[PDB]
Amino acid sequence: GITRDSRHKRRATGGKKNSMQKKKKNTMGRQPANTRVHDVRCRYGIIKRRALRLENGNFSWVYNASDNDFVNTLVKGAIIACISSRPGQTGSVEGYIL
Amino acid sequence: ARGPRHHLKRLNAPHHWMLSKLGGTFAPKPSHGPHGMKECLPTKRNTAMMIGGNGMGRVGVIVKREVHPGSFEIVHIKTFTTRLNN
Amino acid sequence: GRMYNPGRGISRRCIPEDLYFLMRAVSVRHLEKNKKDKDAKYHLILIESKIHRLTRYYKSAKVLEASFKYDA
Amino acid sequence: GRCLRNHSITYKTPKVPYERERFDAELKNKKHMRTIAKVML
Amino acid sequence: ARGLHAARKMLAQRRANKWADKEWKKGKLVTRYKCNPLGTASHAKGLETKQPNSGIRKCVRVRLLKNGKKITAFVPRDGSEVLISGFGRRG
Amino acid sequence: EQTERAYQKQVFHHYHKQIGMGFVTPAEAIKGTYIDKKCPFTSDVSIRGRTLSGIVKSCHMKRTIIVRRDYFHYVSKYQRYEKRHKNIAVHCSPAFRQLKEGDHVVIGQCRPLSKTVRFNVLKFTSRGTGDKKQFA
Amino acid sequence: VAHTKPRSRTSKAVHEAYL
Amino acid sequence: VRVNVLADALKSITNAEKQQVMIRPASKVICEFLNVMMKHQYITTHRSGKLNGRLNKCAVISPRFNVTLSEFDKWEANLLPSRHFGALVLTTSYGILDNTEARAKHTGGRILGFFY
RNA sequence: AAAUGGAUUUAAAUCUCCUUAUUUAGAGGAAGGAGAAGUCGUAACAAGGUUUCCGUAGGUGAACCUGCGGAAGGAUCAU
RNA sequence: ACCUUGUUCAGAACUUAAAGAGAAAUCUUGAGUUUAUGGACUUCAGGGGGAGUAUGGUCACAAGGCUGAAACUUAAAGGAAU
RNA sequence: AUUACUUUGAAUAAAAUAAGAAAGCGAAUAUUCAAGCAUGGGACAAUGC
RNA sequence: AUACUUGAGACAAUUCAUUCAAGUGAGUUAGGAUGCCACGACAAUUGAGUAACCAAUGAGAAUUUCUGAUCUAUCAAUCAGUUGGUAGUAUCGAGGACUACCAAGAUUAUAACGGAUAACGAGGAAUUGGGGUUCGACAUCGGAGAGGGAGCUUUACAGAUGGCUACCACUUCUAAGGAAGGCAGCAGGCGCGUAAAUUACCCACUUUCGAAUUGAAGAGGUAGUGACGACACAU
Ligand SMILES: NC[C@@H]1O[C@H](O[C@H]2[C@@H](O)[C@H](O[C@@H]3[C@@H](O)[C@H](N)C[C@H](N)[C@H]3O[C@H]3O[C@H](CO)[C@@H](O)[C@H](O)[C@H]3N)O[C@@H]2CO)[C@H](N)[C@@H](O)[C@@H]1O
Repeated sequence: GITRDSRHKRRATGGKKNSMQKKKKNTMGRQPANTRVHDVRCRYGIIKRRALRLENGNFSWVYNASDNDFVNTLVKGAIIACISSRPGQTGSVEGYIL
Repeated sequence: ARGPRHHLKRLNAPHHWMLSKLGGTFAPKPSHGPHGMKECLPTKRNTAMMIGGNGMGRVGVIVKREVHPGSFEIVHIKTFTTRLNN
Repeated sequence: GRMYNPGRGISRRCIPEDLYFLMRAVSVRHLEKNKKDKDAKYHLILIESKIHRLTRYYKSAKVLEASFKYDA
Repeated sequence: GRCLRNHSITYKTPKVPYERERFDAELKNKKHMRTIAKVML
Repeated sequence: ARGLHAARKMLAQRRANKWADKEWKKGKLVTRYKCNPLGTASHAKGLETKQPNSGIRKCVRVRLLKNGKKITAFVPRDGSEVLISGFGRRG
Repeated sequence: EQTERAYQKQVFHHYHKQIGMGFVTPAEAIKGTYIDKKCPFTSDVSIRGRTLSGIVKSCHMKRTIIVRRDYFHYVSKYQRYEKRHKNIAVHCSPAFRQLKEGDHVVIGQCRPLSKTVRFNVLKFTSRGTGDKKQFA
Repeated sequence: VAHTKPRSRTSKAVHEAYL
Repeated sequence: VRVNVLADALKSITNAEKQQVMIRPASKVICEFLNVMMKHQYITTHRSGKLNGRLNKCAVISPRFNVTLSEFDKWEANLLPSRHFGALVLTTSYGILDNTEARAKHTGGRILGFFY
């Protein structure tokens, strides 16, 4: 479904690119499972730990810089302490005390 | 290509394998291992040895070694010039 | 030869400001009372192009700062 | 291309079809290095 | 222009002047695909003289299978689906 | 510099490295307070093989400028050249402040930084003023 | 006198300046 | 307007020899062009100051085409009356020479003109 | 862990206005070209019998004619 | 000052040429210095018709101007001199 | 000071081209330009100083 | 069961926060240390097999830097995710690839944007005194496609179609309830057109795949038609 190639974008001059092929699997995108833990079989057989939702979290010693709407999704750099891991990729929430 | 290639064409085979152009449509594909496809075989192409460019098959001793931080470095041998990897 | 006329004079000294003196441009812009003088109007354009050629030259020589723009 | 085997032409017909000074001189049937010499000279 | 850096104009100048060529233009603009009864093809299957010569030229009218246009065709010899292939002069 | 929604921070936090083949880290890079993740000298972006130059065409973009290159294209038939130009967007770190339109800049190739930006300013030389002192 | 840097090092600029 | 002094100079020489000659503007290329034409014997004012039956025609070539060493054969075959008579004039990295020493100095460059 | 419900994503297929190419069209037509001997005139080529031609305007079965201004490619290199 | 002479420039021309050029008429202050082919730049032309016509675009109140084909047709059309 | 230019190299799939009855098979076999890299030169050039 | 698991003989690599820090033109870099999380063995294997990690194969795959394409102005202005910035998401991974906020930016007469092709590109071919003009689907390299789009599965690699799913358009069997299929693979039939061959045999060459020296291969070789062409050669 979601592709990540630049065959559908325009040029620096504003030109519209013309199709010469179809969507190829190497440009796969995936639906962003927002972390409000699953596993995804990525390319080359490695596994991605998709944390659908999660509440506990390791930390070491209320605001989203990107989208205020996210304020209770869990993303990197979110303030709750500031999350430092990628929960949607690694599958766990690791953060640090501000 | 959907995946890694397996067959090999006679024409596409490396030159120094000395394969003819009419013997057969295909050439033996070298398996992966300690030596590359174009650096192995399944002057006619300290003292050193040239394994790479035009100097392949030449023996001799180095005089000096210019270095260019941009791209590569050059080795001069008793005289002919070539890159380090050769 | 001459810049605009086809005359080719060679009057010269023989060794053994100018932009200011071309604004002639004001002294004919005379066109107020004589609105039918098409000879003056054609010669007004010629003198103006002399200014812009000199204006463009002095800027690149840094004689004039490049904000200069002669108007009426 | 069409074939891996090589081929060549072993003759060339003359430019002018009919010229008497050639019909007599040439008379089973009527079926390189000079330039090579030239290029080095 | 003749100077060493004026390769843009002479390249541009030649492209413009080529269109004056009657023979060259006929082979590039779109008439060999809509105005030529033969198209670009060699043959085509289908179904009184000038002032100082007197007589009658026997001829034939033919409707082409593909285009459908009607053309006048000569008969080859004395006393002589049809295949038609041009004449000595091209077009 | 903390004028955005996130607490901007450096890349190697505990910083200034130096670029490679015969370059000098500009003075403003060390003492400057600017936080730039794409700065060649104060980040983890490097300069690989290619290295070009040109004049700066536009200095309106935020932390980015446009370099213009002029060259020639020999044409076989006429044995003559024709003037040609190519414009490339180059990321410019705040380590250069006096940089303005019309200056000559040595650039280097880095990793893809945007849809069009793929290069980084390395060393700049100023020129005469083109009547408009337009800076980054 | 360098190989043929600013115009303050060129020959007739410096050899006049030397003069 | 006067674009090339060399072009004006050589046309002044040819018309005189066809009919001494005078060249009003003198450059660094005009004179040292003649030193080639004099070592082949063909020739005996604060403002860029101002013939023996042998010169046939001397002319310049419009824009000075860079000449490779391999390209020498094409230019001589075009601009020279034979393979033994004329002489090109080349401006190269080692001064203004002709097709003889520029073939021996092992260099190429731009072409000025010729003389038969 | 199967049927099934629901919400996203990607979206075939279809409908409505609008953007390029290819085709059918009669009153209504309107041009051009080609074909020995068909009509009406004399327009041009001689000063072609009103010198010719160009622009423009008007009239006229048709060539064309007339007015204004040019040109000689004029029938004057000349008082 | 006006007229008579010399000298050197600018301008409109004219006369001769056994020379140069051209197909020739002619040109010579170029239409010379061009197959011994290159001083700088711009514009235009590609057998004769169809045709400065159609379509399209645009300017004008209009007449019209500017830009401008193709189908098809034909062995000549044309130049200077005898 | 760069660039252009120029000289050498490096590096450069085969087939084919040319080359050491059409064919076939180890040629130094040389290409193969437009770019790009290194290099000796700075006469003619362009860019600011 | 070397299918699927648990289980022990005892680590390896992921994330995170801090710190010490030598190659390379160039790294808070390989690497070491501290605490945490995650994952967790070398088949409970068979007469060779297996897990995790490191390196090579790998100049390879994939993205990407620079330069280079035919005709057209009766195409002159074009672009709003458009150009950049921050922060996240998603990805094997860079990046407006995407989402939220911020800015007004990007290209163009050195031809942008748009239009046409009877346009797959290159190595090459035809012809040439030099210069050039025309062709290149088609041996080999790269690209793209499997009637048209689209969405997926499995895997190390596919947006696979001699795999699936739905729609459009067709093809086929049917006991009438239902059912499959994708020749632009090799032969071969129609239609089209001026214009193009056998419904042949075999893995013996070259090579590939497989639990493997054996099996298979319309790849490949052999045979058939074959005044496309080329070389020698009767009368
Ligand atoms: N070419 C188109 C135009 O034709 C016009 O006229 C055309 C006709 O009106 C003219 O006709 C001529 C006629 O003038 C003359 N007085 C008598 C002659 N018989 C006719 O002749 C014409 O028509 C006859 C009809 O049978 C044909 O056979 C003959 O071939 C043809 N030339 O001949 C021309 C050709 O058809 C103009 N004459 C001409 O200038 C213009 O170009």
